[PDB]
Amino acid sequence: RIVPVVYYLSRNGRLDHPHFIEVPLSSHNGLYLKDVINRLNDLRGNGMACLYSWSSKRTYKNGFVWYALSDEDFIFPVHGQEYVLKGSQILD
Repeated sequence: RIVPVVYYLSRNGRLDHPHFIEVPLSSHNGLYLKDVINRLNDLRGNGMACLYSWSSKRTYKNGFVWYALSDEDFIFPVHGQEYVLKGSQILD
């Protein structure tokens, strides 16, 4: 199965529209960050996703919070099986 993922890249402060990709699932009850990163590696090259620290949008108080993810972490959806991530440019 494949799931829809929207991601926002943030450099100075997200000077750009989000991207939409379809991500192949490794397990049928859940998406892991590694699944997203594998798909980006295929589309954008191995050198892209490692430039960013990844978060997923999650409900918090009266809005949302960007919840920091590791490669091995499970990603929870927001709203209706909707997956929204943010890659924040690593500054080193």
